[PDB]
Amino acid sequence: CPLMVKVLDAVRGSPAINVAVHVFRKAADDTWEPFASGKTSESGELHGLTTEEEFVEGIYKVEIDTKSYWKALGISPFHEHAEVVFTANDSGPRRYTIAALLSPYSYSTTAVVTN
Amino acid sequence: CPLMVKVLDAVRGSPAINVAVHVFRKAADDTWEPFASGKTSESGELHGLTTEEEFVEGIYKVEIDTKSYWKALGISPFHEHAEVVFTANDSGPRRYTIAALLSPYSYSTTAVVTNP
Amino acid sequence: CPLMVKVLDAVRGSPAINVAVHVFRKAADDTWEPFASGKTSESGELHGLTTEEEFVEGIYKVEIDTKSYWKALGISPFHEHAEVVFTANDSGPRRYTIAALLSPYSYSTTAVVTN
Amino acid sequence: CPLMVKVLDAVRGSPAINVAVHVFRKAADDTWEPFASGKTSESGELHGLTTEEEFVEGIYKVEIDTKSYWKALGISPFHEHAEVVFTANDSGPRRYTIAALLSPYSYSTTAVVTNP
Repeated sequence: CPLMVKVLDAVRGSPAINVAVHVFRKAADDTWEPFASGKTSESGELHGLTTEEEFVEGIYKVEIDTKSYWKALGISPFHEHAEVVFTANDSGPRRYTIAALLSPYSYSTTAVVTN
Repeated sequence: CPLMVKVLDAVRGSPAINVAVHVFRKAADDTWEPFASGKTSESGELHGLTTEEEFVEGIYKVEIDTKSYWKALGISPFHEHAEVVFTANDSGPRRYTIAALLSPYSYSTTAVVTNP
Repeated sequence: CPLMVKVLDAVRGSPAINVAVHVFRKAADDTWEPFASGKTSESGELHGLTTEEEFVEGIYKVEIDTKSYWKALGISPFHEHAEVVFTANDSGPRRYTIAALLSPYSYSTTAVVTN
Repeated sequence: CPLMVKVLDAVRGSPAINVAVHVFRKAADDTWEPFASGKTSESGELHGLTTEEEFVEGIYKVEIDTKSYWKALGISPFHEHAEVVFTANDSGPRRYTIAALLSPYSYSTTAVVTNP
């Protein structure tokens, strides 16, 4: 589990369930190439995105499809998606958790990088 | 200018208007003494809380009444009020802006501190 | 586990470890009375604060001693503590997690209330 | 006035000054076309990005170069840049303020949208 994503809903105070998440890796020609994807669980978590073998150093983008989440709940959103762009560095610790807290016109994100 | 409060609404994408804000100062007997209060303008801002002379050093609590705000908007909130507790002016006068961003089950607050 | 607290550090991207947390309940004379307390674990979590028996409806305050956390790391903080004040309502779901994300001059908090 | 960006620093309690901001607009071929760019002032604000005439409807991305900011300050950051993607002006012109609050391993962004 080198990479995990956790998504929370600030309107209802709950995990954000069945949210699509796409991860991309920056290629040498500076295009974004698909890397991993999935949908959040009942707990707002998405596990099993990648393996240690596949998750090499580089620049990654995590796109969380927030507009589809809100629209389906009957709530008008502002963003198309939430995006988190970061460099994976082997020097530091080994497990990355990208967390996002969603509101219709705002979001917060953090990374927790542990060993 | 010594103390400003600015409140935004993350559900509607707007200033949070007519929000009640109370400021307290910790007294020597460790109780919270009322200091100043006001309600936010149409821009989500509250100025005129205090003057430099009245705003002495100590421990201040800024209580923003988020629950009344969300109830007026027709939305069920979790928190009773967002609170921000800080020591002010302990190395001389500063200008403080306390900003809050509100959602029904969450808030985010920051401070900008400047030296006149 | 009706009440859990989780604290994260936005400067280092890590759990906030050994942070003191005090919980109070509003008494009938509108004073705050001590209810529970503890220190966050290596994972930034504080479990076992209360039992279902003790955690009745009412107004609660969670005080997280952030100033002591930062000062010990050699980083100058703004707040005395982070405070979260909320009503526990039996109507809604049964487990409350209060999460806080700390920075030296800012913090974010959310509640996740699940069944 | 149609597009403003405002950036704050949660480590120092200050505006984030001289932060580079790039705006892109999604083209018909689904690539991101440069639209406007600037750097934040001493108040953490960036105005003058566009005019009402130039700011047509579509999908915009506001990329705030947080990594250069933290590196200048001497602090190790996680993110490459904070990104905010949104559809603008699809029901006529609006005024958008995009605010971001930065920490080394986290950021929080909101929007205030007003109808002139």
